[PDB]
Amino acid sequence: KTVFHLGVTEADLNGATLAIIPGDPARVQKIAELMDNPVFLASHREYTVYRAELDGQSVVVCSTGIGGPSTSIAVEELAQLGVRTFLRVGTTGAIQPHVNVGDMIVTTGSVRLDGASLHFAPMEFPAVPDFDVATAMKAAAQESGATVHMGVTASSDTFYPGQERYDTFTGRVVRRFQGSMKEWQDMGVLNFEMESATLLTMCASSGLKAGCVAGVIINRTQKEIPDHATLKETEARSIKVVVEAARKMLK
Amino acid sequence: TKTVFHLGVTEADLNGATLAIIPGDPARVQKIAELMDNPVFLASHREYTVYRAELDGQSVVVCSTGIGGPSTSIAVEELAQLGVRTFLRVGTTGAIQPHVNVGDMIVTTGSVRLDGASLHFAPMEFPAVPDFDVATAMKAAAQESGATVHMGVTASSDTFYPGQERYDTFTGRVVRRFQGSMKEWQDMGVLNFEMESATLLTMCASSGLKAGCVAGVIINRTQKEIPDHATLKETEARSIKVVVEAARKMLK
Amino acid sequence: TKTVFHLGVTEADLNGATLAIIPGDPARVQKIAELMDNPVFLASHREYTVYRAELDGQSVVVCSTGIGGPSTSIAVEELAQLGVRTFLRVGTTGAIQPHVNVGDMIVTTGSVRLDGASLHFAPMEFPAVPDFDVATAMKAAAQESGATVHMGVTASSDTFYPGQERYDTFTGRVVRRFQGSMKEWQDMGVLNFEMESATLLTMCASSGLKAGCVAGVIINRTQKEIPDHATLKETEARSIKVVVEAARKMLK
Amino acid sequence: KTVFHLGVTEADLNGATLAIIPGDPARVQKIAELMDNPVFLASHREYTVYRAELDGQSVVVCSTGIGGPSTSIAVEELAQLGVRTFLRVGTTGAIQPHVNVGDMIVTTGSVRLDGASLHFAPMEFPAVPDFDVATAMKAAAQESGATVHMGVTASSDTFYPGQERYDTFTGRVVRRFQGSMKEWQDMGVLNFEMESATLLTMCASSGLKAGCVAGVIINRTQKEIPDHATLKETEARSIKVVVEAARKMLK
Amino acid sequence: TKTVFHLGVTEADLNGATLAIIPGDPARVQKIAELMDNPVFLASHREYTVYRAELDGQSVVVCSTGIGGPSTSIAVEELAQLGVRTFLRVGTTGAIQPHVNVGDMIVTTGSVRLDGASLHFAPMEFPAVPDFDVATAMKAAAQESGATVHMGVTASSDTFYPGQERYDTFTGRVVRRFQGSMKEWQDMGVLNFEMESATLLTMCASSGLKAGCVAGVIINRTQKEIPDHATLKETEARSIKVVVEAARKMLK
Amino acid sequence: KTVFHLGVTEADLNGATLAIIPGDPARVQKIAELMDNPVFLASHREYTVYRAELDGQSVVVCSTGIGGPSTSIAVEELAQLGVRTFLRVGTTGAIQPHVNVGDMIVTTGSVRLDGASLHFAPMEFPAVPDFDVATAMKAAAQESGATVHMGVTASSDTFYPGQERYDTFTGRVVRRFQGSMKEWQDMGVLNFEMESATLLTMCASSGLKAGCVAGVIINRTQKEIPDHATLKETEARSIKVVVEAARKMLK
Ligand SMILES: Nc1ccnc(=O)[nH]1
Ligand SMILES: Nc1ccnc(=O)[nH]1
Ligand SMILES: Nc1ccnc(=O)[nH]1
Ligand SMILES: Nc1ccnc(=O)[nH]1
Ligand SMILES: Nc1ccnc(=O)[nH]1
Ligand SMILES: Nc1ccnc(=O)[nH]1
Ligand SMILES: [Cl-]
Ligand SMILES: [Cl-]
Ligand SMILES: [Mg+2]
Ligand SMILES: [Mg+2]
Ligand SMILES: [Mg+2]
Ligand SMILES: [Mg+2]
Ligand SMILES: [Mg+2]
Ligand SMILES: [Mg+2]
Ligand SMILES: [Mg+2]
Ligand code: NA
Ligand code: NA
Ligand code: NA
Repeated sequence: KTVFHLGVTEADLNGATLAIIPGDPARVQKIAELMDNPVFLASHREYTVYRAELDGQSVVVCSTGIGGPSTSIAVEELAQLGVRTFLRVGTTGAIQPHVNVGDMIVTTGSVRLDGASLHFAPMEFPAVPDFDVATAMKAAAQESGATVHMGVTASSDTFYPGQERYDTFTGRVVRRFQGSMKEWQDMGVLNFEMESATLLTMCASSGLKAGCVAGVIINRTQKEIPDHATLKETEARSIKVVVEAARKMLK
Repeated sequence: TKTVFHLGVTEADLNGATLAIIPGDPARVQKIAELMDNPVFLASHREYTVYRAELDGQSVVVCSTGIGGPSTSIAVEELAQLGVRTFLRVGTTGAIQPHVNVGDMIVTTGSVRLDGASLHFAPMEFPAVPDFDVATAMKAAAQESGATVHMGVTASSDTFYPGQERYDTFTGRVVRRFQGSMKEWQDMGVLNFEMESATLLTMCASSGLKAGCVAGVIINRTQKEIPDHATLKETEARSIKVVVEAARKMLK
Repeated sequence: TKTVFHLGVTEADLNGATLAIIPGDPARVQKIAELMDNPVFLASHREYTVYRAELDGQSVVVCSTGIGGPSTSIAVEELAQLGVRTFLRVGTTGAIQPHVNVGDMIVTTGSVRLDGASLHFAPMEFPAVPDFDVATAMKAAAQESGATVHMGVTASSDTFYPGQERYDTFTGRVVRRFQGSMKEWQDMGVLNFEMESATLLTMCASSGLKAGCVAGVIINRTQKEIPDHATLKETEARSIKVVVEAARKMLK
Repeated sequence: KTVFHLGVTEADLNGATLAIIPGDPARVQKIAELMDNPVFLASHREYTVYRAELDGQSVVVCSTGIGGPSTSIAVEELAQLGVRTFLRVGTTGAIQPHVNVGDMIVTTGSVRLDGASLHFAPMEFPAVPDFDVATAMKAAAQESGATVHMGVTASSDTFYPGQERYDTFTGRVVRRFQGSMKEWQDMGVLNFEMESATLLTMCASSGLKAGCVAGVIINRTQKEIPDHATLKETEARSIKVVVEAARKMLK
Repeated sequence: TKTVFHLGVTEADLNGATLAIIPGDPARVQKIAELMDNPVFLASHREYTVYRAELDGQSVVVCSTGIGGPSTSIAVEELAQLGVRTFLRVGTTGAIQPHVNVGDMIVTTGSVRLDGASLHFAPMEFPAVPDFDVATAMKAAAQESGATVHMGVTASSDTFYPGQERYDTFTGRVVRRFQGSMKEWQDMGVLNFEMESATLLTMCASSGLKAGCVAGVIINRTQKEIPDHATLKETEARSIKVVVEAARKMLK
Repeated sequence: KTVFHLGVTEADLNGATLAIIPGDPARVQKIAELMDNPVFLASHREYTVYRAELDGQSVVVCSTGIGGPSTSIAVEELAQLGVRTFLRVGTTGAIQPHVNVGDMIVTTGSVRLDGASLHFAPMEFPAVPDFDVATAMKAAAQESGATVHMGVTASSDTFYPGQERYDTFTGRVVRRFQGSMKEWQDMGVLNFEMESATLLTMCASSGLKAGCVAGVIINRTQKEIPDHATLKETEARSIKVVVEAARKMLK
């Protein structure tokens, strides 16, 4: 059995029912090498796929690319090949003053500022994680020594106007998004990223377990350019955490 | 010193309470209060019956909401004006999944916003989700009771009849929006219908208040067989014992 | 035959009534019923208190709705199942036009649908409008009482607080949708805010039921946000006199 | 001094504060001639304008054309010239089986299946007549001896798909409108026409008094295209009614 | 053999025409027809004046639409019933960009759907775009006339006044939706406002009909100068010369 | 200057003001090698960037990844670095029986079944190409000897439910998209892809020139699995066409 984009077969996954799904293809090997017997399976487009073993059980690691549309393809095709649980790891920009660079966030629900979520459920449906996955992610994050925040994430189909960035080619933000960062701040929203609304809505409406954990790389109330050593430490911690969360899900 | 407009209570009446248990039915308020220590009647106006009690030495409010988001929104707002920050919704519910049995408990992880009042706090994109600590406490209390507990999505409707795709009605009509909707939600894994959680969860999650919802299952629309009086009585009693234990877990 | 699910009454209990007066507050049910002949208590459950009475020799029902469209929709549906076809709503309201005074009466000619339950009966395009006969009877009854009467559009909100653009609240915030909305409605000639007419009028106008709404003004929102208590009793008393006389005109 | 489209001045109206607004420019003179001293004022595009006198008071008669957009121009420009009350007469298709050709409908509210109404008020706002105008129209219609219905009207920006007609070039109706006639019928809606949502919303949100009376020329439970044999008498009856309603509105 | 309900013409009346030129103003119909061979008046009913003529030996229809999408939609449908497949809209227009000068021509490449009738043919997601051959023919005809031609997006409004963000009106009010909208469109590069293209282009593009729009600019919302009478006369004449030449290119 | 995702500077582009933007990073080198002096600039995530020279002028080639979100980042960042004209090439699935595998499509407008377009303009705004770019693409495609179709494209945030595919993990399509392929077919829509609505809306509302040309790899009325030699030939012709369209756009 084959799929249209990922370039892997059911047999290639060696019975895996859990996937770790970072955004960046270059991070796939970095996650896989935290586990046993990592093996490269395929690379096509933004999709790099490895298998590995965790406590004797097969796990797949597959990049999503940026955004809900490319994420939706990876999740669907992995589900066709038997995957049922999806652990998203990535980076994020915090919007609350009390959330520091280097902290971790586990999303309890997403503001659906995307389009692909609507291809699975109407807007009324909540973009919420599986409770076991969120619970595992919180525990793994705390156990790493991180400062961890549970809360709502704004999930945008753009990096620029949908996150109310003005330092752009046009310097304009469409009416819908003018004032939106302050609005989300006042509503207690923690952070922005670009895939969770799609992932969580798709999975919660399709009988798949999903959750999202992220390391804070910037705070929008502070500066846009991360410090390199701090960012490296955050990224390394994030992938250690997601692997430990996977271990908890497989127990 | 103010007395809130609908609930008819003052901040002093609450004796420092920062947590409320919020059932729908005014007649259930005294029953819940009497599970705790030193229950005291505070007021009854309209659908709002208000008691205070003590739980491990700390003051707790019990306040009914009435049916629906609009009346719930008033109770939550007025209690928040008087210092309440945590809201635990309890009740009983039907279920729409064949695997969910009478006597099981549901703790809502998110709600389908089939209401109107949620939109008065946040646009539709915003998730109707509980506070994680409250949901965690509710799951623990429910599981410790010995019940089978389901974590998942609840469809929260502004109507009992067409928004829950009921056809046994005066007109027998369901508007286009809701035709086929029960099967749609079933296929999406939604556990149950109720009528307040979308408003409650959206209001609180967007206003700096902690909220969650737990419910005992008293009927299942997919199932033919009828539950006996004993099982229903036990389920109602367990639901309120569970919410009180969840309140205990929330106390600091 | 059947007992309806929430109201706890049967068709036989209504003694042939085809008209209901539907106040919000359960405590006001007896007060309306006693303005008519042979009032009898039928049932009380949750926010629903139900009496029967007789008006010019014809049976009438008085049934509270609770606050908001969701609880109203249940009462209207269940009364319609038992043969009620005409629904007269009485309540209180906040005026938003400077010339409308406390104690005046408003008869709604159409409602701004700032609710959710109306959408469970008809899409947003559908007008939340009263039955013309009911509105005509309410105008006449209100005028014949010596009241100052206004006919016009009502903004009907699922919340008391943000959807009526109140800021003296726990968060002190109003969601984008509702920021500037009071001024917008004022400029459009809207008379008043309340919380049930959009649901009631849309439900009934799309379901073969006759409905209308009359309300007593208890606050002018150009003046302040929270209603005064000193003028509320007199306003409430005249309102219920008016609705009973409107019912008499409908039974003729 | 002279409004942009209608080609008349305030002085031309001789103090009129009430207008009768039929759709067809050819019916303007007919309505004006039911009153005293009719005077032709202007004709441009779909806008033919007369004045006349009714019980000694100046009245305007001004055609609207078909649809909310052209209606909105006429109402605005008449309002700029001092008109405050607008009485709309036209033809309509009934959708209830009991409503017959030649009956008269007075709209109590309109289903807003237009676009121009949204240029005055958001969709939540009711497309409702002024109560005094509706009262006058009911009284005039009933006093005439006509069979009169009060109720909801579906007001469509199209004659064809928005009234769920299939005897058309494509023979198709967009998803929104598929099954719509039966839905409106089940909801008790009386009839279809094409201007009331715009007129009533515009006026109710702008401090103008408006209402609509219509003569039934077809029953849509019977067929799609109106029979010609009964057009003339229905139209004649309708305009006598609207003139009597105008008489009732004069102060 | 039928006579269409509004236009009052039969298929035989059109003498095989498969292309129509569709101005807004009935008085412009004869003026366009006389640029062609053997013009003949067919009918005038309401805002619909219909002529036939011959262009390079092929029959052409000229039919006015009236103002707005609703009346336009009737004319297009009824002509399509009688075999017309290509529709060329002409007129004159204002502009909202400083670089678009009086006497210039605009050929619409897409329309902002600020109408209602387009939604009766396709949901809002669908693009209001012309047939590429028609747009290409219109550009060429416009260039060949010596005019400066602009290709771009047109904002197509169901109103002349608030939907074009005009405040010089009876109320002086523009609903929230349209407040700030002219600057919004200007900053997005939109060239002009008119009142029929969104309906026409959406209807035709979703119905297997070829359509496009060309216009003369009669006002610029950004220039204080008042255009000279001769310039306006020249522009009107040029616009209809251009649309006839575009029809010639479509028939070749 | 520098950008957040693409890893290139303005200097790296050597004055280029036109970009060719395929979806698949592997296609970038292929396109660049059709031109003179191709130079690899960077590869990060789904973004591979080359420069080349066409008739002596610098051209950039930059992949977008799948979907509007990742496309929107590339377009913004290239615009920050001076690019003003964007020529999209890719593959597509036809939905019309008369549009054969191997044909080419030049989009005249897109059905906005995405989310990112709404981050630039409200839904009313048309997802429309620049007329010069569309003209150049039609000319290049026809001059190649291809069979070329001009028309409307449905641009979806998903490959699966938003293109009404049922051979999936759940086998379900959300109500919004049930019956949608037939609806688009009846409306004359030619094809499905996943980036044009975002690209065209973004550019048309931001002062950037854009257009889209695509080779038909599948017909949804036929089979899902393409024949390899046919697909190879279609892909090769598509990139030759887009380079010739670029030549036509140079000033
Ligand atoms: N600010 C941001 C940092 C990382 N990812 C985002 O989507 N946004
Ligand atoms: N079926 C239901 C039982 C209880 N509450 C509801 O809202 N629905
Ligand atoms: N201001 C108000 C008074 C009474 N009822 C309302 O809903 N609002
Ligand atoms: N059926 C109809 C007759 C007259 N006017 C309409 O809009 N519809
Ligand atoms: N400003 C305008 C001139 C002509 N037509 C319009 O619709 N708008
Ligand atoms: N069927 C398809 C082929 C290629 N791309 C798409 O989005 N769809
Ligand atoms: Cl007051
Ligand atoms: Cl008939
Ligand atoms: Mg700090
Ligand atoms: Mg800090
Ligand atoms: Mg704002
Ligand atoms: Mg009491
Ligand atoms: Mg919170
Ligand atoms: Mg405060
Ligand atoms: Mg073939
Ligand atoms: Na991507
Ligand atoms: Na209630
Ligand atoms: Na017209």
